[PDB]
Amino acid sequence: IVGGYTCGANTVPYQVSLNSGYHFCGGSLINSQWVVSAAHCYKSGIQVRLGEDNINVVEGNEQFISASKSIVHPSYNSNTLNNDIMLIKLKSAASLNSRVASISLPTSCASAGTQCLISGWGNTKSSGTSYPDVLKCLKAPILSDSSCKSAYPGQITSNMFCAGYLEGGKDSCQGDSGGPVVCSGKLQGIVSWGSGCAQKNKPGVYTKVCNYVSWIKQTIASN
Ligand SMILES: NCCc1c[nH]c2ccccc12
Ligand SMILES: [Ca+2]
Repeated sequence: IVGGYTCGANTVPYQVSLNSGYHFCGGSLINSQWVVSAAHCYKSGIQVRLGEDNINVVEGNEQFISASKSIVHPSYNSNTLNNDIMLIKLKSAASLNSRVASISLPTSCASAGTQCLISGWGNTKSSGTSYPDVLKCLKAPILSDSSCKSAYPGQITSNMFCAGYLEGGKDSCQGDSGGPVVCSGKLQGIVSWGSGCAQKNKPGVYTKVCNYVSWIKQTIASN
């Protein structure tokens, strides 16, 4: 997260870190045994880390649970990043509490102008490289479809939306991938892609979660 703020320990209780020897992506806990992330975060040997603030220090509220299975969306295209969504099932159910909690799926899509919270452990620099240990947060509005398409000609599908600031300076970044965009207590977005981070006229692009609620529910019900 570039140009954000320190969230505060366990204030984003649905935020997870995906670990394969190291943090490599964010995710969102949507029930006691399932996490939503980005399809471009797919790899084998994933351990889901819940209740994290400092990802380099065991602080006492963590739950580490290995993934039993990952399900990349059937229509995910890694070239265009269309349908950039993946489900991860935990080998055992997380113990839910005030610091490890699920986030609700949307019942409706959020409109341009809606204020949201974007979070993660990604790079905090737009040019350099610096990775924080504690969770970073950014409040950002959803941008109009037209401004999003104008920013990225030929690249925005109906399964994507832009959020952030056309002036630059505030954005998600590398390592935030797969993490949450939450608006009014609903998971509306997944950190997907962009051209660099926090660059003028290049806002972050996010997977449009409301398009996937049926697939998510249906998949969980049979897996
Ligand atoms: N807005 C951040 C989009 C993003 C995801 N992964 C990245 C890697 C490098 C640069 C940007 C990104
Ligand atoms: Ca920790």
